[PDB]
Amino acid sequence: TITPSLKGFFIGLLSGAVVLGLTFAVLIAISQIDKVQR
Amino acid sequence: LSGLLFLAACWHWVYWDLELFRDPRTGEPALDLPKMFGIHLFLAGLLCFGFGAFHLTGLFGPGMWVSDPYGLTGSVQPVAPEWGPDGFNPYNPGGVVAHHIAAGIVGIIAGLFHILVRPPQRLYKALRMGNIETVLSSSIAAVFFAAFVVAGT
Amino acid sequence: RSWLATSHFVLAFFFLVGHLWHAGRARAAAAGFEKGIDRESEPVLSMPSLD
Amino acid sequence: GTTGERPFSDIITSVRYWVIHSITIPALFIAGWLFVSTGLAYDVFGTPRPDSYYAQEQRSIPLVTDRFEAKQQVETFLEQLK
Amino acid sequence: RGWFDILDDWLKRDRFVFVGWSGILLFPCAYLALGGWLTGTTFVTSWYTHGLASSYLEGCNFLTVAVSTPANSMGHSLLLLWGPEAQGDFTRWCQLGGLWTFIALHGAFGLIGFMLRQFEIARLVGVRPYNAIAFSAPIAVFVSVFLIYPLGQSSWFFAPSFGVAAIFRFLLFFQGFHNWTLNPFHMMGVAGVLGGALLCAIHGATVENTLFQDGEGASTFRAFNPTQAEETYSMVTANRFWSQIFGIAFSNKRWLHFFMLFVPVTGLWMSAIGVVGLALNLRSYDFISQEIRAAEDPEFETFYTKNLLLNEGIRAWMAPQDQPHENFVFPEEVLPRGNAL
Amino acid sequence: LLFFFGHIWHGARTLFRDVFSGIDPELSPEQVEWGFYQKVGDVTTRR
Amino acid sequence: METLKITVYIVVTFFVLLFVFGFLSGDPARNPKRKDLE
Amino acid sequence: ANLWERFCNWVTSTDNRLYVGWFGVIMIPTLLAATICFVIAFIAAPPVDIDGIREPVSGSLLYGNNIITGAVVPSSNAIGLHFYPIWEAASLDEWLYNGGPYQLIIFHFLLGASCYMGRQWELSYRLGMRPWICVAYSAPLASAFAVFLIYPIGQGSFSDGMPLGISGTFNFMIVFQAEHNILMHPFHQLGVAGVFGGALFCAMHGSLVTSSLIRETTETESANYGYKFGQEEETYNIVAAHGYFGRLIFQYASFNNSRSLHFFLAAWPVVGVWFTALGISTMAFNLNGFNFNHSVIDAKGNVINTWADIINRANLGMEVMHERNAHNFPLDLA
Amino acid sequence: GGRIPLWIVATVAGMGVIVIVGLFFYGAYAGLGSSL
Amino acid sequence: MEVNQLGLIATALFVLVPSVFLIILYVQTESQQ
Amino acid sequence: MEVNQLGLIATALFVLVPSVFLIILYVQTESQQ
Amino acid sequence: MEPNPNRQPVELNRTSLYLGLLLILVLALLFSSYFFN
Amino acid sequence: SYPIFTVRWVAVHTLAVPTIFFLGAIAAMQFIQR
Amino acid sequence: METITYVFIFACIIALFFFAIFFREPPRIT
Amino acid sequence: GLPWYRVHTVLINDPGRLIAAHLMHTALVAGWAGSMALYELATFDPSDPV
Amino acid sequence: ARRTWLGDILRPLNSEYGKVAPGWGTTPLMAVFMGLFLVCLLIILEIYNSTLILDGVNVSWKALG
Ligand code: CLA
Ligand code: CLA
Ligand code: CLA
Ligand code: CLA
Ligand SMILES: CC(C)=CCC/C(C)=C/CC/C(C)=C/CC/C(C)=C/CC/C(C)=C\CC/C(C)=C/CC/C(C)=C/CC/C(C)=C/CC/C(C)=C/CC1=CC(=O)C(C)=C(C)C1=O
Ligand SMILES: CCCCCCCCCCCCCCCC(=O)OC[C@H](COP(=O)(O)OC[C@@H](O)CO)OC(=O)CCCCCCCCCCCCCCC
Ligand SMILES: CC1=C(/C=C/C(C)=C/C=C/C(C)=C/C=C/C=C(C)/C=C/C=C(C)/C=C/C2=C(C)CCCC2(C)C)C(C)(C)CCC1
Ligand SMILES: CC1=C(/C=C/C(C)=C/C=C/C(C)=C/C=C/C=C(C)/C=C/C=C(C)/C=C/C2=C(C)CCCC2(C)C)C(C)(C)CCC1
Ligand SMILES: CC1=C(/C=C/C(C)=C/C=C/C(C)=C/C=C/C=C(C)/C=C/C=C(C)/C=C/C2=C(C)CCCC2(C)C)C(C)(C)CCC1
Ligand SMILES: CCCCCCCCCCCCCCCCCC(=O)O
Ligand code: OEX
Ligand SMILES: [Cl-]
Ligand SMILES: [Cl-]
Repeated sequence: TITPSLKGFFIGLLSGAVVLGLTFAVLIAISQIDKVQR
Repeated sequence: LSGLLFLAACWHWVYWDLELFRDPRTGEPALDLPKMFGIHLFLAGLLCFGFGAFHLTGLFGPGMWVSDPYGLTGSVQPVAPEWGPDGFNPYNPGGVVAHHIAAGIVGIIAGLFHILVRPPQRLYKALRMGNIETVLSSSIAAVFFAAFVVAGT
Repeated sequence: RSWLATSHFVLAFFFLVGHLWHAGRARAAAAGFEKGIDRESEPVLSMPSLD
Repeated sequence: GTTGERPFSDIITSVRYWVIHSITIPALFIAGWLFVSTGLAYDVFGTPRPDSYYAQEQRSIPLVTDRFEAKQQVETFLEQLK
Repeated sequence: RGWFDILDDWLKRDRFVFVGWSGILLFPCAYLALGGWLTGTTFVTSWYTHGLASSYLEGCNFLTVAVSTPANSMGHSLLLLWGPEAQGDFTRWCQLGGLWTFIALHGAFGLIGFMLRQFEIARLVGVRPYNAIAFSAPIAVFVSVFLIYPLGQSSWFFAPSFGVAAIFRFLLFFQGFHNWTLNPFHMMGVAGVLGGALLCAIHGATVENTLFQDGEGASTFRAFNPTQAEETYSMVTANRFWSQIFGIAFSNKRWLHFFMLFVPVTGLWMSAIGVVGLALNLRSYDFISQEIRAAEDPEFETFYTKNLLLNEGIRAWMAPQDQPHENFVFPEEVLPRGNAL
Repeated sequence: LLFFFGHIWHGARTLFRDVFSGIDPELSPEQVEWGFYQKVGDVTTRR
Repeated sequence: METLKITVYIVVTFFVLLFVFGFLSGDPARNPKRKDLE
Repeated sequence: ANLWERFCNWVTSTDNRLYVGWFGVIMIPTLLAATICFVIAFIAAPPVDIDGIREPVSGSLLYGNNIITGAVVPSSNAIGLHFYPIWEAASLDEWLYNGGPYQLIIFHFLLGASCYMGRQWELSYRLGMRPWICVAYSAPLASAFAVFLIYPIGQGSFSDGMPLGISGTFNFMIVFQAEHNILMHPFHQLGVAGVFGGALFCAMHGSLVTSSLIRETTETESANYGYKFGQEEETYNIVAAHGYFGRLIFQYASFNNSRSLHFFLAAWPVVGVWFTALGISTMAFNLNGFNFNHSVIDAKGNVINTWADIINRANLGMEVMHERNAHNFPLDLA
Repeated sequence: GGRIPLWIVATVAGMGVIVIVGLFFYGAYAGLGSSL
Repeated sequence: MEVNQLGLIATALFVLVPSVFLIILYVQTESQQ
Repeated sequence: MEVNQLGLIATALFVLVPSVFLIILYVQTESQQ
Repeated sequence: MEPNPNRQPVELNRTSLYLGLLLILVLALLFSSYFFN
Repeated sequence: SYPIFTVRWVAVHTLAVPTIFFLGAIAAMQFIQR
Repeated sequence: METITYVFIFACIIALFFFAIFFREPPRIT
Repeated sequence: GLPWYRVHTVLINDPGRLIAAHLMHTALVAGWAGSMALYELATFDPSDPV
Repeated sequence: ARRTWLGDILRPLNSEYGKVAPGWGTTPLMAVFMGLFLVCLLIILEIYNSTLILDGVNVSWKALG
């Protein structure tokens, strides 16, 4: 049985996943665009 | 046990210079810490699983202390594992049995992995796995985590 | 009375700090070491050790 | 040594900086001012207005006393204000 | 190069504000803690959790605003925005005190991130990690006071509320209920803090008054060059001065500066240990011998017994409003009071 | 709590073993100068 | 008590006079660098 | 040389293990008197009627105190600001009952500590140093003056000076908060900034120098042996320390000038403590901390409490309980 | 670059900060939180 | 005063054990070549 | 049993003071060249 | 029995002795009141 | 030749923009009557 | 006993002061 | 020589003596457990669990 | 160095000092397992804390009957 608190836990887990994933995707994209010249 | 450990300590102190502690290739003292971790994890998992499956269950052992919600009729009883969601309820003793069974099995498997598979070079260098002090650091971390948990419970 | 007493205690104290500052500096400047210790004639280096 | 960003003094003594910010700074300040003067802050954060701390004849504080019913308790207090 | 290595390059670029891998944790968490404090102190009330006004919008000033702890009935709930208490309602979350746990948690993780920043920068520039090591004292204080103490008490309600006056109330509560001043761990903390201030002042002044003359200016600051190899002040003269004034003096600069690290750090750690004790009401409240003597002999009085009377007054007069969930009603006739006051 | 301090101390010793007795006497000022390297502490990124 | 009072007055006067006459005895010249300060 | 010339040379000699100097000629006897009387009183003095109501308070170890509770008790409120030397008493028994040791001790101590500051100046002059270490010392000394002399002068009695003991100090602090709301006074807030920041900067400076020590030793030796007393070269790399701290915050928030750095280290705590001393010395004349009691009111006129009102409840508890037998009238006016 | 002198910028900004703080103290004596 | 009896030995050992540790180390340092 | 209270500290010090004296002497002998 | 090559001499200089004795004695003075209670 | 938008720009503005907004809000609060 | 203990510790500290001042290891310039 | 706070670093590259030291610590801990249990048995009064 | 019977038996277990797998090896798998472990810890903490409330899971002494 999916209790309201279990639905809320899923919401929090997915929100954290989105936040972290967007942060890392943006960082990876920017690092690829603006590289260090060796 | 204390006396026996004292005698063994004397023996190892005097006969410190054992061939087992030397690298076969260079003759320098060396410990293969990754494989040591695998071995000790396998042993720990075996002991955890045995504690859960035999002692706490009463299959071969006394069980554990259990009581009613108002602490009026506590006694040592065998406890069966609780595999459902209530097994993660801290107040359900069956969860303790189930945890030690499952975590012990996981320890056995992961210990086999850490015995058989060498660390990635990236991690070996990052965590300085050639230096025993890295083990001291991470072990201290695990220990203070456990101490906080037991204080809380 | 409170306003006047507090204000002028503050002023009197900071002016004591001023006396100490400017008197010490005047002595040091008259003697010639208000800008620091001369490296080649450090007075303590010519004194006997305390022990 | 500097890391290549334009100097702050150079930026803040430049005409273009102030062309931009003589617009942006007042706009944000006015946005905050209006956020308060239109009363939207009260609604957003749930903060009582001066006339909404008590019922007319009430002197007891609306304290939350149940963990899992706290939302409903607050809503009941708000209704009792009416 | 692999994407991990490219990302490492970008994170460790030399720029006005260093980012680093630790930055990914530090900057969002520190920003959220600071922004939450400013937001709560500006707009958020404490009416439903404490019966208090606590924001500029309600009329408080910089000294009286706070982000107050959640209600005692919340227990030690994390009070997540999506949690079962607020249930995703932002306004109700704010009214229930979710901002306090929000600030405390994002701030704790921000402290972790900042210490990681100390480690990372030290490693990159090739210095030893002692600044990170010294930062352990602020972290120990924060953990002990804002997490362990409330976790040992009934709920987050009794943790310090994030505000000036709220912190003052925390001090006075600790005096009244814990007799915190009598605790030897707080005493060692006091020694560490005051001795650290003493060392700071005395060392600064000694350096500035044993400078060598390395220029013609009457303002002596321009006579130092960061790349110079020579000491800028006379250790020999400073040692002679303090030996003759105070009896002892430093003679080893490395020991001097390590001692400056050691004193305040150790003091703060000791205070943290004391607070861990107070989390369980494990107080240094009384001296049993003095209590036995005073109970039997009504002419025996010491500053210790006087302070106990003060504590009893604090408890009786502040509990009804400071602990509203208890519903204390103390009839006037039961309040402890001296003559005429 | 005390063991948290122990973790910090021994982890720092592990990661900074090479400077436990002090920093390089030859430490290049350019490695700490701002803007000299594109990447902090990587001489391969000299500008 | 009178003897104690007189003794204390004499002692204090002794030390204070030492202070005053000592600082009058050419104190500014007692430094390591420049004596003739007038 | 004549006898006086020889004596002056000895007094001002820079070769004495401990410098004497003309300030020292006053400092030594006064500090010895204060110390001897304090030790004897702390161990053996009988109870003292601090509040002048014939209710003696026991301060000494032999009369039932321990190290934490013991104290030399301030002189009786019946004496007020009157000068109470031994010879003003009919007997030592009366002197002790009325708390004369406190006056003897604090007066000799304040005079001796003033002379200690002067002695710092004087020896700096003899050694050819710059003169302002004594200025640094003026901060704690001002604090001592505030709690032992200024507050008693303002309040009209040495019985309100800080007791010479640990628990006595706590009593002084609590009553002070009850009567002046010192926590809400900006000068004490500046004092807290001064001492918290002093400790912070102490740790920061120590840690930065220790982190930038130059390698001169092996891992089996203390790094402290890498510095030799009196060596010409600097023992740490300030350039590296600046690189680290400037990247920790940002370049222009870090000192690259050691002289500026050490001046800041001196100035922060010293100024903070000056201001806190002034806080005590001005609350001595009853200019108290901020009072926001009932500042927030609703539309009808109901009082909306704030944390300041909670503070006020605590202060009321302290006020009603302190010196429980001494007040006969409704207002505590001093 | 340096079209508007930095001393002018600093003076004007300081005046603005002073005005804001002064208004806040005026509020201390008026409206909410004034005790009246 | 009715103090904890064990306080005397507690204090004595608290002082003596660490102090003697330090004294041992110092004297054996002094005696080294 | 109602023993002399001071017996504990008497015995402890009787053992510790001479023992530490001996230990100091022995260790500083061992450390000599 | 070949000697162990990992042995190292240990040291405590006089200043360290004085500092340690001060720490110990002051801690004793502080905690003795609580031990006696 | 300097870029306009950088990490420093982002940090500066994350602090500056809300600061002006909040200062406007508090200024407005000064004129609230009970 | 408690008074004796307190005073003993204090007297030890004062003796320590004496030795640390007058029997210190002398600073010696290189 | 080694400072007092580093004396036990002589074990870092000496696995056998590290095992010896760990054995000594384990022996001390086990001995403490036994001693504590015996003291508690000498002092415990089992006559009223209620 | 002394050879012993037990030492000879245990020899193989301490013969691969310094041996590593190339590059990243199993690091991604380790990362996945770490994420799962962290999520499990979060779930257990929320259960103990009453932030996650599940049917049939009563976090109280009354779980004893
Ligand atoms: C069906 C299988 C099963 C079941 C029923 C259980 C059942 C249980 N497990 Mg086990 N587990 C299993 C399989 C299983 N396990 C497997 C396969 C593994 C992998 C090896 C584990 C690994 C594991 C761990 C690592 C832990 C458990 C724990 C538990 C217990 C949770 C209740 C509790 O007291 O939490 C109490 C603990 C928590 C709620 C975790 C708190 C996390 C903290 C807050 C993180 C931060 C700590 C950090 C130091 C910061 C502190 C700062 C602070 C001072 C302010 C319970 C007996 C926990 C336990 O032993 O509890 C006593 C525990 O810690 N399990
Ligand atoms: C490094 C940055 C960082 C960190 C460490 C935290 C940490 C925290 N935040 Mg803060 N937060 C951040 C950034 C961060 N936040 C940002 C940028 C914002 C603005 C958007 C917020 C806004 C915010 C709010 C509004 C709240 C928090 C809260 C919290 C707490 C609970 C978080 C939680 O349970 O997540 C759990 C989530 C995870 C552990 C992520 C797991 C990710 C794995 C990979 C997911 C795996 C399964 C998943 C289903 C993937 C599916 C894939 C596929 C099926 C599609 C915690 C202290 C709460 C709080 O403070 O309560 C008082 C709260 O209410 N945060
Ligand atoms: C598993 C735990 C563990 C282990 C094995 C080590 C091992 C080590 N530590 Mg680490 N350490 C730990 C925990 C641990 N530490 C913790 C928890 C802390 C924080 C308190 C520290 C803080 C620390 C510092 C600051 C330093 C070390 C150092 C060292 C090394 C030398 C130690 C020595 O010679 O002491 C010799 C100690 C003595 C001769 C006397 C100590 C007396 C203590 C203070 C009081 C008595 C304690 C009592 C007898 C035992 C009760 C313990 C019980 C309650 C747990 C050694 C490798 C040193 C190092 O790295 O050297 C290079 C070093 O400088 N450690
Ligand atoms: C101030 C905190 C702090 C600091 C500065 C360090 C610093 C260090 N640690 Mg230690 N560590 C800590 C806490 C800390 N640790 C804690 C609490 C644990 C768990 C017991 C560990 C466990 C640990 C291990 C096992 C190891 C280290 C290692 C290290 C070193 C390498 C850096 C590293 O691994 O980062 C660790 C990274 C972090 C601490 C940041 C984690 C951020 C998390 C993922 C955010 C999670 C948010 C969460 C989901 C929000 C929801 C919770 C909410 C609902 C309550 C370095 C000396 C390594 C080492 O010594 O190598 C030589 C090593 O092997 N650490
Ligand atoms: C999840 C997601 C999105 C993550 C992505 C995050 C990300 C990567 C972001 C990119 C960067 C980004 C956009 C920026 C974030 C912007 C931003 C503002 C957010 C964080 C803001 C915030 C919460 C924090 C700001 C607060 C902050 C830490 C400031 C502290 C400033 C402060 C008061 C410093 C004290 C300065 C001071 C002068 C101290 C003196 C100390 C002292 C005396 C030192 C002694 C000393 C000094 C020397 O000098 C040397 C030499 C030596 C010897 C020495 O003794
Ligand atoms: C060289 C300095 C030596 C003196 C020591 C300084 C005493 C302490 C001063 C501290 C405050 C500094 C006042 C500036 C002292 C000073 O010299 O100012 C001048 C300085 C540089 O100014 P310019 O860019 O004009 O530089 C001209 C250059 O060409 C060379 O000077 O300006 C700044 O740094 C202010 C920018 C505020 C930056 C705000 C950024 C916010 C970012 C938030 C993220 C922060 C990082 C968080 C880390 C976790
Ligand atoms: C040889 C031998 C033997 C014998 C043995 C024995 C008899 C043993 C004993 C042992 C023991 C009998 C042990 C003991 C131990 C103990 C310990 C190890 C202790 C510890 C302690 C501590 C560590 C403490 C600490 C503290 C204090 C003091 C105070 C408070 C705080 C604390 C808790 C921290 C036998 C015949 C069997 C067999 C053969 C061989
Ligand atoms: C919480 C939260 C969040 C976040 C938020 C934030 C991030 C915010 C921020 C905010 C901010 C960021 C704000 C700010 C403000 C500021 C202010 C309000 C300021 C003030 C200032 C002042 C008042 C000052 C003054 C002065 C003086 C007095 C003197 C000197 C100068 C000066 C100017 C400094 C989110 C979204 C996630 C959602 C959930 C919840
Ligand atoms: C620069 C700077 C700054 C700022 C400053 C400021 C902001 C200032 C202002 C100032 C001012 C703003 C001033 C003013 C002045 C004025 C005056 C001085 C006036 C006078 C007047 C008079 C004398 C009058 C008289 C009269 C009478 C008596 C009667 C009727 C008629 C008349 C009105 C004519 C800062 C710190 C940020 C940074 C650094 C730089
Ligand atoms: C470790 C990184 C953590 C990041 C967490 C980011 C949190 C963002 C949360 C914003 C959405 C909140 C969900 C609101 C709806 C939930 C209502 C409910 O079902 O209970
Ligand atoms: O002597 Mn001590 O304390 Ca000053 O206020 Mn009134 O007099 Mn008593 O009463 Mn509150
Ligand atoms: Cl009182
Ligand atoms: Cl009266």
